[PDB]
Amino acid sequence: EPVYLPPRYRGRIVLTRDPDGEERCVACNLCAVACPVGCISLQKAETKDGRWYPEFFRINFSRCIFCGLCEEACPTTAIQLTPDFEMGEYKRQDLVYEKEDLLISGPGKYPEYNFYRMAGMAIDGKDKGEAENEAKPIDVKSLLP
Amino acid sequence: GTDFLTEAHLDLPMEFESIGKAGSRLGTALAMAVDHEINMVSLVRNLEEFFARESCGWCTPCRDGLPWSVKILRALERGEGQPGDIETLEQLCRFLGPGKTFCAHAPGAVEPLQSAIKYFREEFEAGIKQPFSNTHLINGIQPNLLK
Amino acid sequence: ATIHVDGKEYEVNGADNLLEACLSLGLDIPYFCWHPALGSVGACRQCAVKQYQNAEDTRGRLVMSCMTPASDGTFISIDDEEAKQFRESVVEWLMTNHPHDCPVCEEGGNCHLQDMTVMTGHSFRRYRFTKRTHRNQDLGPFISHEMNRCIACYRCVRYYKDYAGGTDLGVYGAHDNVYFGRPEDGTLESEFSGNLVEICPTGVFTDKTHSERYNRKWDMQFAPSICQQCSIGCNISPGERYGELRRIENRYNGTVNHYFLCDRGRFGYGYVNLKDRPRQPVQRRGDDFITLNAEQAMQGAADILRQSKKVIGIGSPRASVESNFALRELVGEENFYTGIAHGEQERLQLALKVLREGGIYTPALREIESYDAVLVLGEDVTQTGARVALAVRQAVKGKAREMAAAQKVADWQIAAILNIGQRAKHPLFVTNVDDTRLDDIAAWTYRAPVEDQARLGFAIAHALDNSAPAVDGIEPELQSKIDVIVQALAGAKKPLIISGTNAGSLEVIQAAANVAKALKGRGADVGITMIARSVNSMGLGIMGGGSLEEALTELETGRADAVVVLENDLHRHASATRVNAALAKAPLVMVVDHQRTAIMENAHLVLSAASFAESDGTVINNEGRAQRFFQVYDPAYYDSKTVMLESWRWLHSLHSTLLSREVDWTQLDHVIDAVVAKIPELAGIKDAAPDATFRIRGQKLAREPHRYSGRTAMRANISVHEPRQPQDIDTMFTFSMEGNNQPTAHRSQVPFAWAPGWNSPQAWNKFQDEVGGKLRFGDPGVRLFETSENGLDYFTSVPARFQPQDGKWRIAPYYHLFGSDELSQRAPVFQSRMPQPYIKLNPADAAKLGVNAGTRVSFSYDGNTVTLPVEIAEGLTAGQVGLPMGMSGIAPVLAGAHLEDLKEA
Amino acid sequence: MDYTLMGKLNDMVNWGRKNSIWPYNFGLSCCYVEMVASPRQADLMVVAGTCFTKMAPVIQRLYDQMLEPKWVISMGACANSGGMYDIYSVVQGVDKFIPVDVYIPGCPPRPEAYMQALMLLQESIGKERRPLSWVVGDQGVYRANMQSERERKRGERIAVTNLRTPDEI
Amino acid sequence: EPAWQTRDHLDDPVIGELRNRFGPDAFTVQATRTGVPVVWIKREQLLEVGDFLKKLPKPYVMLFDLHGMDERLRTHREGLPAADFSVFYHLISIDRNRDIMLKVALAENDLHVPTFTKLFPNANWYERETWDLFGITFDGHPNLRRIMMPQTWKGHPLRKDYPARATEFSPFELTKAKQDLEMEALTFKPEEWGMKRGTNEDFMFLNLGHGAFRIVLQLDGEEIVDCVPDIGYHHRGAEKMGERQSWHSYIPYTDRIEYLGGCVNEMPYVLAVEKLAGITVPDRVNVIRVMLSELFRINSHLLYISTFIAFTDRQKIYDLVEAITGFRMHPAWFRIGGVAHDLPRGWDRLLREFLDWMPKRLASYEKAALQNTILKGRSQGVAAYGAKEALEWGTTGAGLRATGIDFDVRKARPYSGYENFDFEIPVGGGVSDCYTRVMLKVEELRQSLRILEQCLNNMPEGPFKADHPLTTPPPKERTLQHIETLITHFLQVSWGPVMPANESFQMIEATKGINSYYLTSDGSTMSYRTRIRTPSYAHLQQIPAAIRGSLVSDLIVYLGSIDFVMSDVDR
Ligand code: SF4
Ligand code: SF4
Ligand code: SF4
Ligand code: SF4
Ligand code: SF4
Ligand code: SF4
Ligand code: SF4
Ligand code: FES
Ligand SMILES: [Ca+2]
Repeated sequence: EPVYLPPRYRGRIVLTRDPDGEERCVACNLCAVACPVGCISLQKAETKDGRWYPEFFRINFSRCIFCGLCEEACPTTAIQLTPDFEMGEYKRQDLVYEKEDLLISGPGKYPEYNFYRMAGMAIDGKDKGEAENEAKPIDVKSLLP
Repeated sequence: GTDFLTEAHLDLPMEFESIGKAGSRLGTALAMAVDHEINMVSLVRNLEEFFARESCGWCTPCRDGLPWSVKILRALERGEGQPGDIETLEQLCRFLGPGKTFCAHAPGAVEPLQSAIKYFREEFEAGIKQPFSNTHLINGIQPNLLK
Repeated sequence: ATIHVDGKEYEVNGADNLLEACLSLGLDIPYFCWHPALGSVGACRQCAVKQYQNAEDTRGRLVMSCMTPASDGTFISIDDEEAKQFRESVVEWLMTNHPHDCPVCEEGGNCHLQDMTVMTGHSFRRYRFTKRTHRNQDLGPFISHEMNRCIACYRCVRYYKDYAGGTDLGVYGAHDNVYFGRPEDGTLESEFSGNLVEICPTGVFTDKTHSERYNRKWDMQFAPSICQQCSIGCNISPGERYGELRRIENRYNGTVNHYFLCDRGRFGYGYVNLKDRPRQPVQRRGDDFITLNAEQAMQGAADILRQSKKVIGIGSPRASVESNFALRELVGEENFYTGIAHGEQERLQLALKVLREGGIYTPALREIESYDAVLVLGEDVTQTGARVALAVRQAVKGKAREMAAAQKVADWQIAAILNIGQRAKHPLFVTNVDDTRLDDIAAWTYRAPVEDQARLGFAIAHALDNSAPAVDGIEPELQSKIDVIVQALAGAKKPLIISGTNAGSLEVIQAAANVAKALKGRGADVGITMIARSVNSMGLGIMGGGSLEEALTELETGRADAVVVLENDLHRHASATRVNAALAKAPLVMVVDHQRTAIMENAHLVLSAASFAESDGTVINNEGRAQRFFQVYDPAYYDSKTVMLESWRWLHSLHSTLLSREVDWTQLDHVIDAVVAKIPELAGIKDAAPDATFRIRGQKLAREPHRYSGRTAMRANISVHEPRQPQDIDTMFTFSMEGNNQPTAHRSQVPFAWAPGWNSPQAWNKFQDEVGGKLRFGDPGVRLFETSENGLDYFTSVPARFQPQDGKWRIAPYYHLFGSDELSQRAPVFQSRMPQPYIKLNPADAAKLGVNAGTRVSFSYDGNTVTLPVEIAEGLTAGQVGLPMGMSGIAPVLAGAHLEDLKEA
Repeated sequence: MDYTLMGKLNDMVNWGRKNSIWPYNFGLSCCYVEMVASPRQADLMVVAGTCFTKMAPVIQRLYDQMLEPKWVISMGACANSGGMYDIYSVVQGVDKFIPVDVYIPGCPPRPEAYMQALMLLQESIGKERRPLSWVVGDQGVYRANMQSERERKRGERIAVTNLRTPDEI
Repeated sequence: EPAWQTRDHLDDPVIGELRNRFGPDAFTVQATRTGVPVVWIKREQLLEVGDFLKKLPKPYVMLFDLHGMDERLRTHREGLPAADFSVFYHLISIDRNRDIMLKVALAENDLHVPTFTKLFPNANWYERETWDLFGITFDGHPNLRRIMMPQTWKGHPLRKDYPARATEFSPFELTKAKQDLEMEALTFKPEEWGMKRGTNEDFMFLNLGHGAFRIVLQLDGEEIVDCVPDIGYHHRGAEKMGERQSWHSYIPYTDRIEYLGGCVNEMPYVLAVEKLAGITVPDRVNVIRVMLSELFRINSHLLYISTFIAFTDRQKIYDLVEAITGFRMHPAWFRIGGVAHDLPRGWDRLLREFLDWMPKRLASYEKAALQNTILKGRSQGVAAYGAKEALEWGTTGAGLRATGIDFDVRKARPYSGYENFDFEIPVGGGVSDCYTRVMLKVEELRQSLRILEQCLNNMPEGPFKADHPLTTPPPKERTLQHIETLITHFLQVSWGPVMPANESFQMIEATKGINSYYLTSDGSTMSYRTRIRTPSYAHLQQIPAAIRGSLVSDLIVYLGSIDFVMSDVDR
């Protein structure tokens, strides 16, 4: 029979996407510093609209203890531990998963959270004042006191 | 910028010390009369809107605490007040007193609010109708249910 | 003075305010609007403590500790519940409008607002309403603007306007819509605008150059280093990640550059990350370029150098003391040439003789701020020695400081000081070939050719002391202005004379020495400052050697058949045609360098030297201070085939292979011992930093913070096996976090400032004996020479007045902070900031030529015709033509030379 | 596929070595207690635990006592790389001193991950070429460069869209 | 006056007794958050103070712990004697239900202390480990050799100037060590192991192999005359790792010590960190932590009882633990100020199914163990010790209570709201043999099931994390929504939470005895010192004193009867 795993199971690590389809990771490096083993490496890059994203994102899975501290430290719910354990390899170098080996085509366990809808930094499709609990920018030259 | 006084304080002489002992100050000695048809929450809301938009922006408590009191008073005037709003107004009054801010604009701003909460508290408590919430539900995360 | 904080008795300075006195004691009070270099204004209301009337008082009163003097017998409480509640309320008020931005904010992990939010214990939000938002501005290529993150602490405007003297940053608006920025989009115009990224406690002003390749502070590998972009020797903390230099932070030195850098030093580091740098030794054989490792490169170079009859070596002021000494030992003392021209060397040696034989104290950069009158002769300080210009601005504001001190106003109450001293200021007299950036605060600016500037200096010295040689032919109005200068300088208690080698005139240096001697003879506490050109110009002057013209003569006559060029492009100090001909004649050229220069096409062997980021060494300040720079990172940690050694290591192993046919990769301390044994006037460089056996209770000093991440993944794409940690045998620092960086550790070299609870640049407070003072166990660096017991004699070589001769055009040097320095102008971010090459003309000369503003003229220098567009310079004088020094094709050696065949192209 | 240093019976030999694997489970640390013959008889060594420096010689000696053909399966992050113990007393990986044929990430891995590793080892054994006899033929072992399991399983992993929320059991 | 408040314990009667005996200027009382009176003693009075505490009317009978501390980099030593190193001695009075800590300050050039083995025999291994890891010599010790590292090891790893991270691997040193293991029996000198009379032509030396460890046996025929066990083959450097991780990121390392324990191992560490942080956790956190610790205690007891003589009960426990925490063996689920997540919706059904299925298994295990006559003949009377031997060797848990001493931490010194649960502490007669220990483990299993039933019946509704600002990490929904919570989360997971400089101590009843964490903060985001006292160390040290004159098979039965794992021994 197939093995049953609870939804909270700490298996294979993925990077997820927001409901708009873009990757959730803003390359803030909180998961890498929170990793007690030090097996996450990434670089911040920025698109033309100003959206932060990981230029590369690699996890050394020969080193990972599947403790879930990176997922706990993620402020965008990008990095997630999923119910999957079949990860054996022939070469240890093939246990280094790059970004194309981690980025799934959906939101994972957090289906609706979008960090960029909360952040005040402007990107494409979200001007200043268009985030949650944000007022429109009042110009300093405006006539109202 | 002066504290509200009631009918019982109408018999006091218009001196500095006599009105200072009553919980107010003589000020410019030009008094303003408020009739029963005026809601005190709306009146204090108008006062605090004036004091908040006439801030100079130099110091933190006036610049960032008068607008919070203004938004609380707008919520209470629309009936959208939540628990902890009156306590927030009271601690804004306590922390915008003399010496806490850079100049005397903010103590004079919080004197009407303090006096109106002291006397006409029933209107301010009548403004509160909704349960307190500033956090929405995130689908995969169980909230920390504080007591 | 005695204060009682929470029932504990402390002895403080009564002239301090309570915030700085308590931060000096190790107590933690949150603060935003106060800065040690800016004073107290009481804006943010964060620093509240509870002051009691006496010991038997319990009610007390909340006071601002930054605005309260630390007078004797004061009673305060920091951990009082009312004070803690008020400080948490101030943090909450700041948090009401702050954007949800920390993951996508460059300030994260380095943010004073984050630190003070955590320090007050505020972590629960109860504000439910909207947040105000702001549009951003484009502030240029260096500073990124994000106005949402502002807490309106006014530090940026106070620094940029009141401290740095800038004019294009301000505060606009009102009640809670205060906006901090420029009146319109455009590049920030101050040369010191880059310090906004450390002055701003939030992420409003951020390092845009770092933001392109951003990494967090805990992920950096830091080292203490010295800025290589001019001669001031500001202490820096370069930090790298993934094999590339990521950022330059200010490293606090209480004696030199305390909190501030200039924009050249902060943003011109990008040449280190260039992809055309030599990363491996390359030997040219035929048309092929064979790549070698270190061993066979040393063997082949030693064989060819042993077969040659005479080998000469050409040093550079870019290279460190150890590198130039190693080249001097390899080729011999008599065959070693300083890589600078003969006139440049003459001016540099005269400046050295004035500094270490003139009997007049040369101040450190921090000490410049305490002088009462400044005369600047010929040196465009803001474009060549910028931090001296910032210190001169502080020295000028010293008069308002004195006037406020006469009214018993405290030293830290900056607003009262600026109100008392409205526009009164100490006298500043600047002299240049055109207008300077110091003219806004200068009492007088003299725009004249360098002969006339020298004549003005000689006339001032004669008017102060009649034993000085007199000047014949001074106009009466110029004589009246000279008398104004003399009355301002003679009445000053501490006059300061600043000059340097960038004017291209020996007579300007002689005139400045004469003025300083005349003021010394009158009993004044006079100081003299010399601005050199490059990071180790003074060290190369102390070491000595022949000029570049003598080396080119040796190559062209055939007496030398092998030349070793150390870190020198040779086109900035001599004509490119002559250098190319001499290097093409020589049958062996060996270039030891870290940048791809134009002489490597003639080079038979290129040794891939390390830059300052990948090397250790000693450089000598313009004031004669020996300072060590330590290696930031191992270049071979990520690319295993990189052979990028220190220049002294290359040359020492080459000398060892020349003698005993065995390579010898030595140690830095061995080379320093060789320097102090052979050159006795460089013996002070031993005490600049402790040797490689120095330990703090047995452990080394860490280069990276404790929370350095990716230890088992950063190289995992190359190989899943984690490599050996690179071993540092040269210095006391380790290439790991397994080391010490405690604020109380007994050392002077601090790679970066971090304390628990203090992740921002405010962590430097923990590393100081008093906040804004020196480092706790002394600032690093040692003065090589002391003040001479007896001074020099008066220079009697008074030059004649400038005469515009027809057909000739005297080249007036124009310096640029972005472009004149060689390596910094190779940096990509400077190319956007670099001004277009304009040839500056007088209106009368342009009318004589028929030339308008913007048309292209062609001029021939050294038989080479080059074409530039014309900019009209009203401040220039007739018969002079203005050229931008150090740009593409215009060598700084052209300053003072004449020009031929200036005509419209 | 590439190989790194008369046909039907060689395939039969590979099939016999594949379907007959006698493991020697080395205890070492907690990976074995998650999972819970002489080394002369065993042909598979399953190292599952932290490689301490004081018993790296024990591992090396018990590996040298085994007889060819021999295969090594390393279970868990400690045996793969040292895991969370980058520390003075721990060898950073089993493959520092003995060659490893299959690696399993985890801390500890599940027992069915050990079954999956056995399946992978069976495929690797079935697609390898070894000398038939010690007197006739080439005396070289040709390991086959298998396609990595993450390149093979990339499509079905990246195709994952939604997962169950962690609020349930 | 909270339970985490800094106290000097000057009102403790032992302080007055020491003051009346030695004088007021003979010791320095340090105010800590350990909950224990800490007194700094001169080195020349250490044996006098120890022998005085041995002879009190309610005497201090057990040396709970003894270790060292490198004080050179510690910058917050206000009210402390001048020390480069220090040695601490944690002593417990069971009759007084109290404990005291004695601290001896040592200068770096004179790192020797008088031995404590004449007063307390477990000081032998404790002082050997202190010499091995800190370089502190104990004068008068019989065999002061290394116990964690090999004998040919350079330096002392717990010193601050010793590098923590793994050095470069050397195949040559591995081949040399394998050569030494090849010729170890050939050149076995019976003096580098503390033995004597090595080869009466009848003494034979044996090397042997719940974890793997080697014990050297001296045999007269079939009888054991002397034995020394060689430990340290499972040394992971967990304390050195404690100095290299932040307070938050060290929690998985707490899990991996005593890998049968899981949350039981997490509990004393997070309780000591919360003492340092000034955190009082709410009641729901207490009940969640108690429930998970009792589930893991049941799992460990089932494994001990089964391996003494099985799988389905442990599978159900691991299924419930995997549902709650996401992982079976090493949950890493306790947090500073709470737990990682709330309980998943549906945990009631799983716990109810587990509790409605376990009493039948309880009856089965009682029939299989207590009523088995062959087991009652095989396990009774072999390697039995009384209360005097249990006290002097630091024996805790089932052995100590099998000697009749009613000392359980959950009742004597209650923690995590254990005083709100109704349960019994089983004690035995005066004899602690194998059968009495197995009986006590079965009765403890029944009482843990009672505790789980009470956890299920009234589970409090409320927060799973404390309201404190030092709760690490903050609640996740407020982190994703609120900026000040985001700031707190950002700084806590990256630089680390800042614990103010203090010392804290928490002792708990683990699955095999008393497990304790002693934490020293120097005001930073990492621990200055993390000392882990584990029961298996003291239980392994007692073995040579209980099999003098027994057989090798009796040694095997004794090893099976003592609940210990080697990761707990070596940490
Ligand atoms: S699960 Fe733990 S070990 Fe694995 S990458 Fe995340 S933080 Fe690191
Ligand atoms: S913590 Fe999350 S958003 Fe930040 S770098 Fe890691 S995966 Fe990306
Ligand atoms: S209280 Fe006064 S100084 Fe402060 S912001 Fe308001 S108006 Fe300005
Ligand atoms: S300025 Fe500081 S508090 Fe604000 S978003 Fe950036 S890191 Fe966070
Ligand atoms: S931009 Fe920065 S420095 Fe200027 S007021 Fe705002 S927070 Fe302060
Ligand atoms: S003044 Fe000179 S030394 Fe200082 S930062 Fe600028 S270029 Fe560097
Ligand atoms: S990988 Fe994890 S479970 Fe396995 S031995 Fe190492 S610490 Fe134990
Ligand atoms: S630091 Fe004192 S009010 Fe800002
Ligand atoms: Ca070096």
